[PDB]
Parts: sequence; C-alpha cells; structure tokens
Amino acid sequence: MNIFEMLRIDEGLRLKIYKDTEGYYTIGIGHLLTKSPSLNAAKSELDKAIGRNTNGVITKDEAEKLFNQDVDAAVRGILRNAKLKPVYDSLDAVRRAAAINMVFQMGETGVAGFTNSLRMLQQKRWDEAAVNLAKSRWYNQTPNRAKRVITTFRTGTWDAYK
Ligand SMILES: [Cl-]
Ligand SMILES: [Cl-]
Repeated sequence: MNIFEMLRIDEGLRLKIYKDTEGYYTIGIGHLLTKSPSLNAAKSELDKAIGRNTNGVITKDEAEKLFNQDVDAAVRGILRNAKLKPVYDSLDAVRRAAAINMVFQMGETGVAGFTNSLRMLQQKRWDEAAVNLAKSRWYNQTPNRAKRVITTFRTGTWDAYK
C-alpha cells in the first residue's frame, strides 16, 4: 500500500465531470475543478488542466496524470508550510501518507487549522489525536473516509485499507 493506492481507494476514479461530496465539480481521482456552480466554468477549467478540448470527458492516462500532479503538489504544499512541515518530518512513513491524504482532501490551509491534533501527532499521542481529529466537520461529513485516515494515524499500519 502507498499514498497513490490509498487515495485511489478513498477518491475513486470517474472519467466524466461529477459533483463531489460537497457539490463541487470534480473529475478523475478527486481533482477538484472549480467551486463555481457553473458547469461551463468546470469544462473550461478542465480544457485548461488537460490542454485540449475535452467536452467533459478524459481518458484514464489523463486522469492519472492529474493525480500524479496533485499528489506531488500536496507533498510540496506540506513541505513549504511552516505549521505542517515540522509535523510531517516527525512522522513515520505510513502516518506521513495519512497527512498527505488530509491535505489532498482539504488543502493545506484546512489541515493547518487542526492545531490541537497537529500538536498531539507531533508528540506521538496517537489515541488522543484520533479522538481530537474526530471532533470536526470533516469527520461528520465524510465519516467512513475520515475513520480510515484516523485509524492510520492511530495505528501506523495500512489495516483500515486492507
Ligand atoms: Cl491543473
Ligand atoms: Cl466517507
């Protein structure tokens, strides 16, 4: 298991524009296109993301290319963030995958708002971080996915994904 396989399980793959759990136009493997309610604004972000006239449909290769870029950008976002970087550097490799999953889902500003959980993760107080992470809109909106990520932070294993 690795971050790519983890996020493919949590995000799925759709080759045609769709609306994510929040109602936002999305394509591929969780590639958010726009928060705007306009489907034409989404298609136009799609053509620009891909470099051709898609008409709202992409192939598997293109979905995988977006995915690769997004994972890369989440990693680099973590490493440039003053709050996130010290936390990420303190973690083992499995639990690093969980941090990237959160950032991928909610952006770096989002995760950097989990101040209390971050501190408990840094101190390696796993059970206490799991409890604090669960007290969140994120957990209440997407509990199944949130539990998978929380368990990964809690145990340091891929069990929730196996
Ligand atoms: Cl892009
Ligand atoms: Cl979920």
